[PDB]
Amino acid sequence: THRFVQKVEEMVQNHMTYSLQDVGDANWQLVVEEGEMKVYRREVEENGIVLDPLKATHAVKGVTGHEVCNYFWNVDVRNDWETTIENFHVVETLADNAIIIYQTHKRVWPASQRDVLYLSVIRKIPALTENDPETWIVCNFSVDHDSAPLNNRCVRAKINVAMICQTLVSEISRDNILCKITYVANVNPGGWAPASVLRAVAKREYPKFLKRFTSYVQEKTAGKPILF
Ligand SMILES: CC(C)(C)c1cc(-c2ccc(S(=O)(=O)CCO)cc2)cc([C@@H]2C[C@@H]2c2ccccn2)c1
Repeated sequence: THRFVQKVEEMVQNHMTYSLQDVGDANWQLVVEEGEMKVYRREVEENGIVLDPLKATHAVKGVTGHEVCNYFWNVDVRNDWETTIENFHVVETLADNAIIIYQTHKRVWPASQRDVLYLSVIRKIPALTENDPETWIVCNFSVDHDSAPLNNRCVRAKINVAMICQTLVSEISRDNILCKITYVANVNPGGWAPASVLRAVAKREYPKFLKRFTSYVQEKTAGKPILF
């Protein structure tokens, strides 16, 4: 019971209430569709800066949500799949399922480099009823911290990202399992950046990040006991 338990609970529950809802919803603009993966955005600017909420859904054969979330959360494999960061440092271990991370992102010309400081928590949400599936969720959201590094080259972004996973099973085989992912990211670039750049990056890099990440999960897990 670290100092962030109540805030974690609130971020997680807002995701379970809002992020999981189907989008039908003309609010969401469907931007990219490649097979199982659908990527939506809303066009939002605050103080002239692009904030466009991003939401993707995906269906990945042969993995569970527990697996997907472990791989997304576990800093030990962070460097194998991650293509967006130059460095990260674990600032603080809060619990066996919660840490605070500092990371610097690769520069995207011509915007300044960004850094981010966030709490990352992995959580299992038991089936609400015996009909409903259980859910595994990772939430990454920005927090303040006294041991925040000094990085004069970087503008501080703020993020609220969730990777939310439900598992369908049709002796259980990988052939028989399907992980349904909803992934959401609300990123505040934290100072001026060209609108066109942020939008092209999002539109090109989110589908790649997600197909790449999930392909890595399928690969790391294939022919290994199923961790439900
Ligand atoms: C533009 C866009 C795609 C919405 C964006 C997305 C991310 C982002 C953040 C976190 C995650 S994660 O899923 O929590 C995995 C651990 O990192 C994935 C992606 C970061 C930026 C950084 C703000 C900085 C930035 C600023 C200017 C140009 C390029 N990049 C911009």
